[PDB]
Amino acid sequence: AHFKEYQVIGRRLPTESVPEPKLFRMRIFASNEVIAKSRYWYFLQKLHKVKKASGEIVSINQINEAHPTKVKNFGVWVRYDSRSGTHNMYKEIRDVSRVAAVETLYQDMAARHRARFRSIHILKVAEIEKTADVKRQYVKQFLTKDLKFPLPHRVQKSTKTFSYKRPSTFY
Amino acid sequence: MRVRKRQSRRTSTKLKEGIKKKASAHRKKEKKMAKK
Amino acid sequence: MKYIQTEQQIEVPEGVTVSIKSRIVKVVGPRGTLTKNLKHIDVTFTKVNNQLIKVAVHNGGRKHVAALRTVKSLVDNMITGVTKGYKYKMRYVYAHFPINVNIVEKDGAKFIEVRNFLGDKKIRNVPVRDGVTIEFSTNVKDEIVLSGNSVEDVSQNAADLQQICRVRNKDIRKFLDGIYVSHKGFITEDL
Amino acid sequence: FALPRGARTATVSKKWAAAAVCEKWAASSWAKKIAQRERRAALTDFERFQVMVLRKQKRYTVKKALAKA
Amino acid sequence: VEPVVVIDGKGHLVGRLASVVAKQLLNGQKIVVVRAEELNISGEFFRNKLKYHDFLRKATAFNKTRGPFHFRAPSRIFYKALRGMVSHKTARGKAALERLKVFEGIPPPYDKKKRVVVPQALRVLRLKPGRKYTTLGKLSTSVGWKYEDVVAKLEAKRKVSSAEYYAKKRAFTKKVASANATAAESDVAKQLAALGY
Amino acid sequence: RSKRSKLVTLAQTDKKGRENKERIFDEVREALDTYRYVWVLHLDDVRTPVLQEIRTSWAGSKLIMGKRKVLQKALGEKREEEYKENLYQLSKLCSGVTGLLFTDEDVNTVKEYFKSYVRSDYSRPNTKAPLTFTIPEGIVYSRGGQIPAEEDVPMIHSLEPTMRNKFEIPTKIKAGKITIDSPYLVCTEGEKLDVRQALILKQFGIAASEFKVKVSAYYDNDSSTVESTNIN
RNA sequence: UUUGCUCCACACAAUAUAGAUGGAUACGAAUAAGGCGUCCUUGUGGCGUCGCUGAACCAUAGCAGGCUAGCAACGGUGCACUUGGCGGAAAGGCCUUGGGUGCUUGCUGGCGAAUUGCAAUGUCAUUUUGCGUGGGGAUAAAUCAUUUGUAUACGACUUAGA
RNA sequence: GCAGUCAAGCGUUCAUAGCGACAUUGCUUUUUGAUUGAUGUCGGCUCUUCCUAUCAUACCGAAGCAGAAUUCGGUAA
RNA sequence: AAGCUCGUAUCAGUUUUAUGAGGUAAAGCGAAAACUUUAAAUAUGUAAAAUGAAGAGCUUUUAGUGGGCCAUUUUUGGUAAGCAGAACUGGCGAUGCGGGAUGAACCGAACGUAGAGUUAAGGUGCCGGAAUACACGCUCAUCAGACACCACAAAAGGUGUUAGUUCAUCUAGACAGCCGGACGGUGGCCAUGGAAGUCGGAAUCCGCUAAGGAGUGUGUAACAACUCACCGGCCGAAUGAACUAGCCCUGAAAAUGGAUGGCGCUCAAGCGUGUUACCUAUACUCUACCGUCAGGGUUGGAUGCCCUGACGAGUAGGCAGG
RNA sequence: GGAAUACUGCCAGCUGGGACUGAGGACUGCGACGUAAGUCAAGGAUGCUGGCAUAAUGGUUAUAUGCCGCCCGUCUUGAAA
Repeated sequence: AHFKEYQVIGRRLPTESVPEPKLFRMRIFASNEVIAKSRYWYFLQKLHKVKKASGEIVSINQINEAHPTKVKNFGVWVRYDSRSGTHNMYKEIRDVSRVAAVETLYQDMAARHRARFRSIHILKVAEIEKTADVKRQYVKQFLTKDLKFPLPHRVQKSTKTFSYKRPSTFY
Repeated sequence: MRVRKRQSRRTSTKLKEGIKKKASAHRKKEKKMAKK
Repeated sequence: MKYIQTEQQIEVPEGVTVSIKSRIVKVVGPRGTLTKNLKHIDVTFTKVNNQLIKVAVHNGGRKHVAALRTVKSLVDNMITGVTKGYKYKMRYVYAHFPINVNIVEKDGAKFIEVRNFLGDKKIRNVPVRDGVTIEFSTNVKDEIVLSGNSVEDVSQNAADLQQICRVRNKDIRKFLDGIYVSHKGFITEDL
Repeated sequence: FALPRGARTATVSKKWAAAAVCEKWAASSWAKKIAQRERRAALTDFERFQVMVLRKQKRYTVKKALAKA
Repeated sequence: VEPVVVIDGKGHLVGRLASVVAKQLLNGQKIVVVRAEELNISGEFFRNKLKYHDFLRKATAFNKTRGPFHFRAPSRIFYKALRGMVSHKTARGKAALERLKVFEGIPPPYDKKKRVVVPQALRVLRLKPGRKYTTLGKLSTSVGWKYEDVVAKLEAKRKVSSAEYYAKKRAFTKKVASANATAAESDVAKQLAALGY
Repeated sequence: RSKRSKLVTLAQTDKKGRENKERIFDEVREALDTYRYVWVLHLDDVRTPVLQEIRTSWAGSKLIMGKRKVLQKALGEKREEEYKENLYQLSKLCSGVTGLLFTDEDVNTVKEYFKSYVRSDYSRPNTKAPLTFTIPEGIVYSRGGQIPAEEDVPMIHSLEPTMRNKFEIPTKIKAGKITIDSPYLVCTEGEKLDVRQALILKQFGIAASEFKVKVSAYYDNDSSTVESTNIN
């Protein structure tokens, strides 16, 4: 959907003679809090055998992008499952927010590796501060001084069935 | 330019249901042999 | 990788003029004019001066960028043909039956007529493409020279002449008769 | 117009006013066509009647001129 | 909105145009398609020719005069694509098909009428650049249509006459434009421009 | 996916890599440390027998050859650091193939030796040809009609395709011998030598161009200065 | 065959309509390009301008459109005629000449409308078929029966006969 | 096919917990080139059509293919 | 169906609580995995809090019935592969309706007569009601694909295309190209008419080297020549190898002419995914009406009358009114 | 440092257009507005107006058009043929 980023903090279930559990925190990209909590429980169990009943979510907050209208190069480390084993992937995404980059990554995974939301785990999203630290050329290409490109073959939308002139694809 | 016959992509009900049964049997045997 | 832009250079020597409009290319040099219809390719032509012309592809894939260099090389060949021409020398060899090669005029057109190939009673006719002139080498045995502005025309004429004298149902180890492209060069060979 | 890459909103406003972009836009046939479309959409029934009357008058004058020349 | 709509079929994709025409005819609009020899089909010429040859081999085995009739002309190929999209065995489908005419070239009287296009079916607007495509005239001639040259000669004659007509129309348009430019400063011109005219 | 398939050849010698350059750097450092005079020489098209003759022309002295950039880094290309002072002045003047001669012997003696030394090697492209050559019309002989033709045997039939294709010479095989229909001259005096003309002269194997060892300059471990001597 | 047949005009009938309700409003070609205008040393030319929808353009006021008085201009437009061309793809239509005849909302005036009662398609289009008038025009064949045999199961075919 | 031989790889990661592609003993078997047919309820003819997995005819590719003849292969009903 | 009893009854194809079960090996923490104490519940019993329920128990009686097919799950035994024997639970039978073009076992949903609204499953180029919607990617098939698939051809092959993982080399110069070098014992040793790196069998050595195999191939009768292994100059900038995944081609198939349902579709009208809008079932909501049943009221056609609520599939068979 | 806006939610906030329905038949009830009189949208539609009064609405019938609909009964087996 339209993704949001949630910080989710959970812990073990308190018991007698058991104070101060290990406060496990995670950052989950999900359309809503119900899905975020389910994903948190799933990842917690995968990390360590902590069932949903054996745990408790003590906090969940929505994290907004700090400078939402600044263009940022993001490196995204993920891992996803298939019929073959799990694979680790590094991707570079140029966008103005982490949620936008994560949505782009989910769509790219679906289009390329046929993977889905339940199969992708987002290990880390980080802004790459220096231009020189980028690796993928499909991102490094848009970083040159005085970048300019045309948009050849413009296709205009027609509201009516019939047009009374041949269309031009000029731009 | 003698164009030859082309295989039909119109699936028959008999073949479709037979394939369904084949898949079910394949999964059951996969479970049994994984147990063994 | 789906590059944003790819460019190739086309140099223009001091004697030739290139006119490009809607991907029709006319090259006019000291030796004449050539015209190429490149509307089956999707490229953009630009010039910064009278000595250099850029050919660019925007947001192209592998096949598009593959065609880009081809377009550049074709225009280069047009420039070379209009400034220095092309000269293909062929030699015909035989064991017993001397190959007889003549320029004849049949139905108002030029033909290379080949007689007595391996003793054949059949007359072979190879139409001379327009723009290429046929000559016979002086002080050289069994050499025919094809000269033209269009490398496509000259090379296809030489290929037609070579293929028309194929050896059929024999051993090519034993029977060496035929017409062969001896050499490919230009009409100017100063050094 | 000249704009530094990544310029913030106030900088964009400053460069925009300096380059007089709104005037350049208002001075074109495209923007004038948009304005004409909006005005014609806004015309009243009485005003469409007035347009018909004025078009007949202008037509009369122009046909007379065309016949003369 | 016209009583008759004349579509210049040049540079249109066969199936998308057929879909549009079928819906219009069923909704009650009279349509004339001209220049069916200039329709396009996406895909390679060899591929579309193979598809036609498969169609050609399909025939009733015990009596070929009963089997599918393989029409070679471009207008008839387009008509086949359209009849496949109409329910032609009903009275409503027959009445829809009675509202359509398809032609090769632009014969009289349509050669002096306005021709339109269908943008959602135009090759330049639909196909991605670089994709190979087939032309209906070449396909028809390869499969046995025998009037490609006659139509081409007639269309050349029509174009010569049409160019002369357009030269005269261009002259008259220039004269009228001047006559209107001399009247841009009048009070009526100012009032009309204030009202948007 | 549509990529050129690299040629796969099973041969013993493997490209050495960075460690060989490291060892060359160390060896030149040792030579400059333990010798007095280092001469820079140019040996562009020099055969291994000539290199070995110069190598054995001294035992105490040492000859080092290799990568120009590696040697220029070892000697020192900048003023931030260099083994000795004013070495960048010598390093800048090196031009092509590098040669380093380390010695303690007399400058005049080595200058006289490198002046006197001369060799007649193969001719080279874009160089003056000392003697012209013209294949006669007869059966083509291996040497080229210079040595007694009756003594020598004619050119092998295996080289006829090479001569006909790369050397651009009309050649035909008659009874097994290579022949030509008219005398064919390859070059004239003081004429720019083509790649193919050099190839054909070497194919006849008439080594005639005079090769010499040239020196650009030298350096000393006692006075630490650059002297420009132009010996050819 | 008791003015039969046919083409025009008005005059009323009947007929039934895959569906009028201002106008189907004409370059060609390209689309990694074009249209229009202008200029020159005339072309793959220079300069200017346009697109980014027909949301246009043209038409469009008057009893469903009456009857009259003028002004300005000599334009716009319809009808019955006429001049000269052009169009064969299914031309059956386009353009032009001259005079006559109307209208003119380009501008200013003067009379009428009501009662269809607060809406009712509120009847205005065009296909065909008949009957009556007045304006003209033209005066055949086919089939059976008979006959031939280049034909033939019967039909059909093919010959001949004032 | 049997047992193998190592493994290209794989096996919950795990080299002989275990698998396993592609490649290598012996068979009717003795050497010098000796003598050592099934089918009964199917089958005939005629005769139409279709397939190509092509016997012939057409065109090509290779092979000590000299020529001749042939072999193997490609398109082709 | 008829009687008798009672209805703060009597229960329940459900959960929980306490008491058991494959203790199978992940508890953690013990005397040095061999100890022997614990733990969320997949999956059944007993006995006592949750939720629901107006009918329940007993005694006499009457009809019809007395096959199975398909699938899920677990289990035991098997084959080249299919699979067979059990137990459970569903579907169908007696069953219409929407959808999957079509249909025994697929997806929705069970049915009085109607009206309006909304939906399920499935769809929205045209046939055909409904976006030739919006967005990001992939693919071009010389008979693509639009599916039964966590199935068979399927193990792989491809100089198609995309995105990745790990190795590597690189401006003290990478990849590709041109031009140079490519040396000496040595024509190493054995058989050969001859065999000098290159018809043959054995270690494959030593020196000088930037670097040069007792040689990667062509080539001669033997040589020679070229070549590549390796190093250098040339100009300047990233390049190569092995694997992984996606889509595409091959991954064998005959015989009347035919099928993603057809047309047709190629920045799709194909494939993956996201967001909305829209279409329509006898389903859901609301209303009217018919009937059945039920619960209240009725001393002033009572076999009735009034008020209210819920329901309505059906073979054999049963009961009732016509 | 000061705001604004988005998003999500709430209102016993206000207001416009469209469609289907009008069951019931004296009063009784619960309310709303009013000092009261009384009025009201509060236990289910009334008010005003027009045309026609007959084939006009409607019924029946024959056809046409759109979509749908396989020929009945018996008998077998799960079931179908």
